Amino acid sequence: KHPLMNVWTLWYLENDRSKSWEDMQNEITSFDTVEDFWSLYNHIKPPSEIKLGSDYSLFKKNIRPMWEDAANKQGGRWVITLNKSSKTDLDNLWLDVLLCLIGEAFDHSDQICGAVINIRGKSNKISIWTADGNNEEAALEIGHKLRDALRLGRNNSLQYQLHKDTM
Amino acid sequence: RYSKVDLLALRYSPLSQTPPGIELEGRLRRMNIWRTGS
Repeated sequence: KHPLMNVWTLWYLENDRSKSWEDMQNEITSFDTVEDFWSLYNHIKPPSEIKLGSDYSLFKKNIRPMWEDAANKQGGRWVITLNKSSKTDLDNLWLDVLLCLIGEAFDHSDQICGAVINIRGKSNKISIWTADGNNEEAALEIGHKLRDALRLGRNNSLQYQLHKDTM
Repeated sequence: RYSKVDLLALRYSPLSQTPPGIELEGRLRRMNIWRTGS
């Protein structure tokens, strides 16, 4: 098998009013090779088929998709907003991001924590979480690497955001 | 380490077509994220 540079973990958040936002998140599985990634991806529904209010998340190094996590707390995220994009375009964009992560395409791969996709009414978002928000060199190299790799349209916007509530 | 094409080329390898273990599958089905008729 073809070993990955990092171990990754897939999470699935399902919206449940009775459960806290943190409790909505479910740990599915972990993998460390290319073959084990595809085994998983090929047998799970794409984001196009999961329920509204649900998320997929792929994080490395046993990092939880939460602000409270050490690796995320001082970090931020590149947010991509998608309005009424085709379901096939959405799925293809999600996968494209996954392959950037496990493939470690970014020169500043170490700064990346994981990716998240939100399926919501009227809008769907795909975000890539970074470890340090103060690091503009890393944030921008990753940011530039995206628009070229994702082949993003002019309409779709790519904007960086801190996790921590400060201006 | 891996390009987009490198990773894609291995998508339909025999090992990549391997099903999840029965515990993982049981979990995937329970979340209802298991690919239908897979």
